This record gives sequence, structure tokens and C-alpha cells, in this order.
Amino acid sequence: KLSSRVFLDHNALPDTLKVTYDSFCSNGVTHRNQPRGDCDGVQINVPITFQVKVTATECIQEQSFVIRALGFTDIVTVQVLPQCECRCRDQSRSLCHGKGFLECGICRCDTGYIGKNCECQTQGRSQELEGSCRKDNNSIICSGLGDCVCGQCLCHTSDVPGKLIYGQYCECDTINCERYNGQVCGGPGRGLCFCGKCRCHPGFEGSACQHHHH
Amino acid sequence: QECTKFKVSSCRECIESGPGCTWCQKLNFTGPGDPDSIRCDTRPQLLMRGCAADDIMDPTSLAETQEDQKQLSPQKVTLYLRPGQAAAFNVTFRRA
Ligand SMILES: CC(=O)N[C@@H]1[C@@H](O)[C@H](O)[C@@H](CO)O[C@@H]1O
Repeated sequence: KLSSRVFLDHNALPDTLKVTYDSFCSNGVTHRNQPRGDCDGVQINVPITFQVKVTATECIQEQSFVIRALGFTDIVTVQVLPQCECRCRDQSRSLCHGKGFLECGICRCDTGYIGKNCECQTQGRSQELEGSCRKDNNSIICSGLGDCVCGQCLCHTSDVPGKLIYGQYCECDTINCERYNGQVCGGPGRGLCFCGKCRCHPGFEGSACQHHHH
Repeated sequence: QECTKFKVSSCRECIESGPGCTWCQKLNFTGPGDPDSIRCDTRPQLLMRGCAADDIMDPTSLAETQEDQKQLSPQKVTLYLRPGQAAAFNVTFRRA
């Protein structure tokens, strides 16, 4: 029979899915972006076209909805699937330190591990302390003598005998104190060098342990 | 086009942010100091930043006609929906 009303509707959809319709009807009549399809007066074997646009506002899971014309038994079953996952060539087996796998050119870390190469483990808060790799807001990293590893300074090694770079900001060492008689702090028989201050053994005094108690 | 990346740490999180986002999968692309989110940008940004075309991940929504009786055609459709990107397909009505 001549079909004087073709309403295209869908059944109930989640919040996450929206559908609109353009109706290209046989009357020289077109409607755009409406919540249902609507054409008045379809002739015998004269086809009309609805364009259905479906948008998700997030990644949904496999599910289906149906579109039907009211009063007719035929049905369009619309299977919906997410298009959120990437399709990347990755390698199974460094350089996430065993605490992760690569995926699309970056490491994906296991539970209780962070950092680009999964080199750090999680604390209570870890990377927030990276301001605690700078002695103050406007200072360089670890006094230029260390690297920030997991929001904490790891000081550079030294080859110089008796020298160690230490401190929260690698700001200290065990050789830059005042000298006396050739050796730092008067040599090990008189005192010890710590962060520029000589710590004199019982018996000796002065900035470089040059004197005896008087 | 348009891409905002707050807390983007993976390719998937990037694609989820919005339809104008794409992801550079080339290891070469990043240096020690850069955050992972620099891989997530519009196509033109990544391209003139040195990402090759064949390493830019950018999955798109599409309609797939699966099975195609009388008045409503097709009977079955499959849609892959990237968030914020419409998939479109046509339904033909017919009668006698
Ligand atoms: C991509 C697609 O299927 N869209 C079509 C459009 O190309 C065509 O203009 C119309 C037929 O008039 O039906 C839909 O709107």
C-alpha cells in the first residue's frame, strides 16, 4: 500500500549514544539532523533514503540497538563497537626494566611502578619530590653534580681518592676544606673534611685543625 | 585540527580525549625530558614535529554493512565509534 508516513525511530539508548537523521524524501523535501526520520507520502516502489549518524561520547562496550519504521515489521539491527584501541607493532621482552611492557612507543608499567622506563616504584604519594632535586626553586638539578632519580638526587661518582659527592642536592663533598701542612684539615691525624667544615679530632682546633687545645 | 591532552599516558587515552587527537608511535620521537603527552597531538602538529605518517595512530569511526528483506535495508549494520566522531550509514525504505 501507498505509505503516507514513514517515521524512522530507534529503541532506548544509553546516555553515551546519540543518533540523528537526515530524511531525503521523494517530495523534493529534505530534513536534516532531527531525532527521528520523517517522510510523508511514499509512492509505489519509490525508495526514500535516511542518513543515520551515530556518535558515542566515550568508549562503549559491544552492544546493539534497533532502528525501525513505525507500523512495519522490518528492522535494522545496529551493532555498535568501540574504536578507541590503537593497532601497534610492539615487542615482548630492557627497556621497561622488567616492570612493564612497551605499547605504541612507550612503557606500560605494572602495579606499583612509574616513570618512562618503569624505573621507579610507588610510595605513599614520588615524582612530586623532584622539586626536592633542586636546592631551591631557582637552582639547577643536584648542584650540577648529580641526576634526579625518582625525585631524589643520585650523586656523580668521583675518581679522586678520598672524595665523595653527597647531600640531598649533591652540594657537599669530603675534600674541599681548609688545608694545613699539605693535607685537608691537617690530615687524618688532626681532622676530617665534611661539606667545607673541618671536624677536628679531640685535641685540635681551628678552621683547618692547625692548633692544640690551649 | 584540535587536540587537548591533560593526563594522556597511552595511545588509547589519547584517542579517547577527542576526535582531533592522534598518537606518534615512533620510539625516536621523544627525548629523556619530554612527557608522554607530547606524542598526543593533531596530525599537522606531529607531522611538522618529525613524526612520520606511517607511525601516526589515528583510528576513525566507520560504518560496515554486514547483511543486506523487503522494506528496510540494510537489515544489519556494524558501527565502530571513536568518541566524538559520528559514524554514518544509509537506510533505504521501500514498499508496494
Ligand atoms: C556516505 C553516505 O552514505 N551518505 C549519503 C550521501 O552520500 C548521499 O548524498 C545520500 C543520497 O541522496 O544518502 C546519504 O546522505
